Amino acid sequence: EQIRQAQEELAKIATQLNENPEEYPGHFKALARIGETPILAIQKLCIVTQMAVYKDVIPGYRIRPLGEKEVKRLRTYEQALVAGYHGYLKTLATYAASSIPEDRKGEPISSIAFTCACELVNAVPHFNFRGDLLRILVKKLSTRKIDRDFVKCREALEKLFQDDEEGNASQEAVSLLSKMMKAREYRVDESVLNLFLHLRLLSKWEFRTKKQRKLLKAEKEAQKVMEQADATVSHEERERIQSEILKMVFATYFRILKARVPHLMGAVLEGLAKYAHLINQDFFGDLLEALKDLIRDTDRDTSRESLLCTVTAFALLEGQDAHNARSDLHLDLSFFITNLYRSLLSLSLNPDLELGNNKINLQTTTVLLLRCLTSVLLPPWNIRSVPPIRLAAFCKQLMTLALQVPEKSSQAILGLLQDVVHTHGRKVAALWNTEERKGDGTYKPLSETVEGSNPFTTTIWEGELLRKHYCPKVREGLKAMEKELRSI
Amino acid sequence: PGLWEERPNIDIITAEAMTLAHQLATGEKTKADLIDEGYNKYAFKQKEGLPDWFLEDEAKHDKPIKPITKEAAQAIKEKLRALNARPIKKVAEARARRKLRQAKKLEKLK
Amino acid sequence: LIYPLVQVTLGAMRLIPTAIYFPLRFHLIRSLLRLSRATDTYIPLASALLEVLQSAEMKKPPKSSTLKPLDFATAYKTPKSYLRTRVYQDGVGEQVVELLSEFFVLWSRNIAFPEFALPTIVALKRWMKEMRKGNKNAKLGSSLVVLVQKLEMNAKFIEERRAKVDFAPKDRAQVDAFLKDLEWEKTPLGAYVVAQRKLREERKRLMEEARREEERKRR
Amino acid sequence: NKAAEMSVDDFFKGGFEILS
Amino acid sequence: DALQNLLDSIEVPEGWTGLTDPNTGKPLNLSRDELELIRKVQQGLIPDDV
RNA sequence: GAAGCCAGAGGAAACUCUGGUGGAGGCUCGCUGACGUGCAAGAUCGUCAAAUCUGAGCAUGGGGGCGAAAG
Repeated sequence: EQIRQAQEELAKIATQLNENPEEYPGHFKALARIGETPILAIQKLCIVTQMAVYKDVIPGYRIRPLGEKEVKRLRTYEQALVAGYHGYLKTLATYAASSIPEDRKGEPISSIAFTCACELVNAVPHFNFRGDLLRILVKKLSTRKIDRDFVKCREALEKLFQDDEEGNASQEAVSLLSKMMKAREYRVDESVLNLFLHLRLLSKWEFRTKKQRKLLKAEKEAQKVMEQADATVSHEERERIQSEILKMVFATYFRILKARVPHLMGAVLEGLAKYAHLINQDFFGDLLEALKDLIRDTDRDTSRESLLCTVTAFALLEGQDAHNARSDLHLDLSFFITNLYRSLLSLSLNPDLELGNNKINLQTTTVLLLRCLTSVLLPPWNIRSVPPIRLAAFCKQLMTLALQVPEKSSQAILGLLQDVVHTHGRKVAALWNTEERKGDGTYKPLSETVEGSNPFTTTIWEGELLRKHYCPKVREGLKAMEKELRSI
Repeated sequence: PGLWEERPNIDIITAEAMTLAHQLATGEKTKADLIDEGYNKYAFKQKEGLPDWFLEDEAKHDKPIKPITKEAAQAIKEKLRALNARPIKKVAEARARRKLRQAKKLEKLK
Repeated sequence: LIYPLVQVTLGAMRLIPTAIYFPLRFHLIRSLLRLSRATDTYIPLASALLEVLQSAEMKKPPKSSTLKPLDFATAYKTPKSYLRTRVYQDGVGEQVVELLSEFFVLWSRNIAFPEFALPTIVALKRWMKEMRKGNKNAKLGSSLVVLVQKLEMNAKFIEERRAKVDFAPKDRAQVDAFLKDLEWEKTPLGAYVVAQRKLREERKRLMEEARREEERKRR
Repeated sequence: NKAAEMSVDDFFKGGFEILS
Repeated sequence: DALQNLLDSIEVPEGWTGLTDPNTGKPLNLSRDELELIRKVQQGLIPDDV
């Protein structure tokens, strides 16, 4: 039919453009004209064929507008190519913005256009009108309606972020995403924020005549000096692009934090924990007191926010560079430790503990609590330097919490104390041997400070209740913990 | 199978401009004084009909000289400082490099 | 087989925690507590009780009405009339006071009672300060203040009689022989709970024989 | 070790131990 | 707010000067008209209107 | 004295062994300190010099502290 006639036309066009590109300059316009037809089958076919032809003809460089025989051949061919590519992008925009719903005969033109756009992003980022291409991608990743096309465009942007080695495409994509989120007032679905996490820039004797030999020598020295200059300018340009992208990313993170979007704080804190070592130093301190201010605002849902910020601070300080910076930078986590200590009881009586590769963005408050307690009691660095008073106070309060929390959370806490006693031992054995109980002072449960509560003046009595707890799992947890206590 | 987008932004990146900004911010000279000093010999000079070579020749040889203040210079440097200018890793490795330089100096002295 | 059985009861009250469905939660918590008393198994329920306390109905000032006290032996749901009524507020406060009473008298001798109760005391004191910074229900206020005082007294009592017990981790004869020789009326919380058992009984036969006279008068 | 094995987010599903 | 200070450090305000107002402890900023006047003084094209 | 090449004896092949050809080697012969990392009360790993000889011609780098370098 007309469909087969169109297929023959497109086949001729594509074959001619693959074989001899220069000799055929107007067949881009021929594709546009044949795609102008109003029947859906030929529109799908022409869009796919245009995808293929631009994919295999776009050069590895951009071209300048001429403005103002072989040379004129190339100029005409390149001008036709860019005009055609602009036309293809406009048509892709219109079809992608066109209404998806139709009668069911396969993938609609909307999904086909989205696939074409994703392939263009993945294949030709360097070429012109990357702005229009990425604008279509962002207009799709700005709707809060998870779809197959939505996940395709997320995958395309993630692939671009993890494959960009120069940085300009990544910069422009980040700028578009940032402006989109600011315009939508941060009503996005946290996937566009995880894209920032996925960013990569933030991580045979051929005879030669006498004449030829001297030339190839000359271009040898020329390419040597060019490689040197190229390396230096590449370093400088990468640094500048990284600076700009970091500026935009941290700006959007800080604005989301200041707006307190309930469903994005985890992702924002993960990004902060990931990139605070790549941002400056006084700014690292500023983020520490920013987390302090978030804790205080939550003090004046809320429990999860406070635990998220505590995990963020502890991970930030658990980074290697921050750990070596500690003394010089005055990075003290005493506030976070005391806040966790004072909030343990409220979290223990909270009824929503279990109402739920990431290291910060964790969906369950008890998981957050184990991350906090692991960072405090069992830090990766200076594990044999932890204050015994801190260890004992947290052990006592954690036994009380294990008494007063749901079964699986209790089993988690009990295993954490099992590991704590295995690791430290003699520092806390006095908490179970009553004849080593200290006699200087009385235990103060409702204390404001960990040291204020004298932890070595009390004994762990919670076993006589947790042993008759109804959960066999927590029962063998106590059995193993007491076994380690006896095998010290 | 089956073959949200909807006035100029003045930015001071220049030491002389930030010096005048400081002078306006402080009660040193006022708005009326700025207009009065703006009617100087450089005022009423054409720019619209002129070729680029002529304009650049004047731009390179006709910049009025004004004192710069250390405060304005520091403010410009702070504003144009990169966000990744002083990472912990780079500060630590610069300190390590200077410590190595001192150790090598001592060994040469030995 | 108690474990599976409990799991289901926890899930049953956690399916939806709504003030409409408080009575069902109260009934299943009573079931769990009576199971705990007959067996020797610990059932965490202070979380559920503190939830119903820091739920919506028991904080905002109530609404004036004139209805009949809900019979918390025949309810699966609460009528739309009882949404903000002082009658409903008093009924739920009395039920909470009761359930806490049986819980904390039911575990009134374990050598870790203060370690088991202290979170409940601090939560109740926080709620009391919040509501006297709420409603105006002085009846519930006084009932909870006397409850928390008696809980603190029982915890202290455990302090003095446990201060002289040896509990090395390889020798626990004294803690295994701690308090078998004392009965559930000597403890201050035992006296508390038996006294309000007597008070609950007097109110119950009050209402029962009373409704009998109204029935006879109507007849 | 064991603490990490429980701090895995997949350990708090809520499956009843009668569907073994 | 610490977050607001962080935003300011990332993207400095338009009228940022690095000084502190003696009248009020907050940092002092240039207004739209003041920035326009600084522009006019620096370029010289139209020092005064009309 | 290794790659590589040649014969033969076993192994389905891959390979093992013997007898050889081959003459590449950061291989031999003639007459330590300074540091860095350490995650404890010091273990370990890494970096820095000792740089074919010689006649006649020729060029360059030099101090300190500050700073991320640019300066």
